[PDB]
Amino acid sequence: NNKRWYFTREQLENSPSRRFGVDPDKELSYRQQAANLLQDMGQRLNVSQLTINTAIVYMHRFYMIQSFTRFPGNSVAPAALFLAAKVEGQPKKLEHVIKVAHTCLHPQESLPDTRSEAYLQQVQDLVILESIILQTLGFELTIDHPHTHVVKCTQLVRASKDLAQTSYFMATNSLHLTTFSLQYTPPVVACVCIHLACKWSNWEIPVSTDGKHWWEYVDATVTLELLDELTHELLQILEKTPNRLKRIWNWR
Amino acid sequence: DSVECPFCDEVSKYEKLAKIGQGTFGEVFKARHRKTGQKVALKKVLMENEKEGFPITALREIKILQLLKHENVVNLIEICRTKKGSIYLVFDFCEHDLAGLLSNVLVKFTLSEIKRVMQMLLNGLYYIHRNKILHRDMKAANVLITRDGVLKLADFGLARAFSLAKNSQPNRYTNRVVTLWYRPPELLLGERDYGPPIDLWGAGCIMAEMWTRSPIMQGNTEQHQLALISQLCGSITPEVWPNVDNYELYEKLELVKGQKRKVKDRLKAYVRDPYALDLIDKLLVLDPAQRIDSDDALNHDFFWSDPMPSDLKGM
Ligand SMILES: OC[C@H]1O[C@@H](n2cnc3cc(Cl)c(Cl)cc32)[C@H](O)[C@@H]1O
Repeated sequence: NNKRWYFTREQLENSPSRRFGVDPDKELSYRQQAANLLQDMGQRLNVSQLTINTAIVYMHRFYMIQSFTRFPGNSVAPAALFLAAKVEGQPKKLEHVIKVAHTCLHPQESLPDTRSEAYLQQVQDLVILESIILQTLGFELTIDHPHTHVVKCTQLVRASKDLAQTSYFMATNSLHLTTFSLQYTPPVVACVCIHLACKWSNWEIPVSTDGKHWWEYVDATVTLELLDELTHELLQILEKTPNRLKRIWNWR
Repeated sequence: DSVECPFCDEVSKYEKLAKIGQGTFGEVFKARHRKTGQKVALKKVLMENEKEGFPITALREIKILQLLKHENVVNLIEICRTKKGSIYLVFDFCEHDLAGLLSNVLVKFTLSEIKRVMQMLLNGLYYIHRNKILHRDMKAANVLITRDGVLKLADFGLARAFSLAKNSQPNRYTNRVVTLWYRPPELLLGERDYGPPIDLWGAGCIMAEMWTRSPIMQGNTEQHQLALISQLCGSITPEVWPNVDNYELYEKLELVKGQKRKVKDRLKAYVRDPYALDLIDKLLVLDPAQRIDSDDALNHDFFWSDPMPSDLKGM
């Protein structure tokens, strides 16, 4: 059912990777790396952030079933992006995704000869891994795109242009930097991102004309207590990520 | 060694029985679950050449089947693998299709049964169109029926999603869709901004095929077809079909000039009920945006007259 790709704290603790020697902390960065590689390749291949996000989720879900010790993120990400792009209506050719993967991962080395057996096998390899990704995901590739949720919550609080841009930024970074999307529904994540965005922007969302808090209009299950914990975790990771907070930092 | 695979079962859990995917396309097997005897259909994913990985059009089909969950739409149960490697789409099996029944002369439909068939068919079109999907391959062959008399639209291998076309940019959808005989005029004239109406036309050709037991407009090519259509619906003109001129292929395809609408008439001999005739007529309309839709088609007096739609047991 619709609880299959959602996990508990304890489940996240006992990941496939954990059972193979990988610390929580190491694994979390493995995802962050793969997510970077995705973002980098996606930008160079000129696909949408939506497509890249889809890939990142394929990546996250994938590693709740497989371990980084068997499948290195550098091999899985290109395959995941190659898949995401077809799924989302922006197919990139297999050669092209391989060229771009290569430059990203070896900015020095030169692309082999398409004629080579070396190259021909890395083509077979990507196609194989796309296959393993498909199987691992149980062929369930329709993702609930999280941006649109955020947009509707900023509209729902007549947010400034700036307050929405900041929200969108939290939103995107949470996907790269946390496993929130494996733990909480897209509606909730967006509340998290809008809450943190308000705090950062020192913006106060007025209580309802009733007394109801803004988030109750989005996901009944959302309690302030929760937002505070999630926005805390997100912010800690942000503070650890060089130059990132600089992008939304008021300088005037 | 081996990779964990919790959510994709090996197709060997089903026991193949017999090729049923005729037209020689798809490679479809009837099969039986080795534990419960439950029957299913296995549609193997072609893969002929496919030099771009898992076929994009298969991903499309699998997306659409997963989104469409409804009593009148075929039902994808799961997708299965092999261990080159193969991928099978697994459906709930359905004993009959409407082509098989319409050709077999041992089979006969009371007016009311027909009514039910149309009702189910139109209901399913309502559902898919509501979900922003075009079937794009309506033909009796793709209309199944179960033992218990439930009709289901199937084979979404050509299906695609469609969008509300505003922002001053008409869509560019594939034109050469839908079998020739059940293809509508819009597509022959090379339309690329088409919608739900192209399926409704199919549904027409099928309404009549319920009495004539035979696809009512058989054509050799797109040109023989388009004439044969006009030799039933009238001549294509801005008068009958506003702005039909703008299609490059209109006058640029030697369309027969002199033809008046002979649809009710050429069909009276087969279908007696004047209500059925009227519906068939409002479905075989030339101008898409003048052709009847699934909603209105269902509220048509046809479905609310004696005899009332009856369940199906005559099969
Ligand atoms: O590949 C398209 C052709 O194969 C058969 N077919 C396709 N999907 C199917 C699903 C089921 Cl449950 C059945 Cl019984 C037949 C199917 C249909 O008979 C159709 O004509």
